Amino acid sequence: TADLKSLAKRIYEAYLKNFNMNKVKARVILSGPPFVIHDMETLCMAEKTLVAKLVANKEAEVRIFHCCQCTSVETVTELTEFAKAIPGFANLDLNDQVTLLKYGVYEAIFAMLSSVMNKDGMLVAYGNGFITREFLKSLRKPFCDIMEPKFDFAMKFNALELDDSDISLFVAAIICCGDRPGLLNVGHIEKMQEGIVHVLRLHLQSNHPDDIFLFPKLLQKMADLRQLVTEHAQLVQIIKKTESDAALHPLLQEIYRDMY
Ligand SMILES: CCO[C@H](COc1ccc(C(F)(F)F)cc1)CSc1ccc(OCC(=O)O)c(C)c1
Repeated sequence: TADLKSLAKRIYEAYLKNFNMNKVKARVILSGPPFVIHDMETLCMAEKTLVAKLVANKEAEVRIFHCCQCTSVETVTELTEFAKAIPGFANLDLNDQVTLLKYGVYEAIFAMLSSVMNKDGMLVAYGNGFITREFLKSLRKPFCDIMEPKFDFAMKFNALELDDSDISLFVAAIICCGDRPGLLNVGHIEKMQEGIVHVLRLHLQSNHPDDIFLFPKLLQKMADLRQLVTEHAQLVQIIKKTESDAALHPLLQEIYRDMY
């Protein structure tokens, strides 16, 4: 359908406009310049070059965690502007918009994070760094436990070989969940959701004719992400309570407040 075909395009264009990183841009960088962070020496070098103000000191693990949070805060802003392209989102009650973004952002973050991840590491700092998976595993607990579950999800997610046209709709569908707690107008949100999911189903059928189960596979990935986010918040809570030097950005505190 032209109406749905153009809706898919609208979403895709809002995704390209509002997110600094996309899969094509990430694969260009990852093909072959990003500074490689593989040990403590290269981490400290990268900090002096890419986040100089940060180290003009606390444990490396705490500094890394603060850099992680800065990326989240930035992606929240990107996701908030992206949400406007979703038919009906800007028409929802202002409180429902906040609730949908509150519960959706981290699911969206980890879904999109897969695009800059491969089995050896991930792009960081607006594509200018590459931190290795093994270095992250080498951090002292509990900080070494943060990223490995995200790599596990990303390797299987990337095996699906989605492109940005698919991912834009997937992220839209994540935001349009009518079963988020505290929604005022569930019925309108469900209809909004049904509309995005309908476009996603048709788009996957056209864009991925070789994989007839791709749509149900992504439905399951949405459930997987919800559990990934729940477990992530639990680890974040442990760090907040037991790491006196690891403070949470207030915007991210509110997102976690009364989540899981
Ligand atoms: C390490 C994984 O983090 C990536 C960026 O981390 C950086 C590490 C080092 C540097 C620097 F280049 F400055 F050294 C930059 C980013 C961003 S992805 C991310 C996003 C959110 C995360 O959880 C924090 C949160 O709940 O908001 C975590 C643990 C990771």
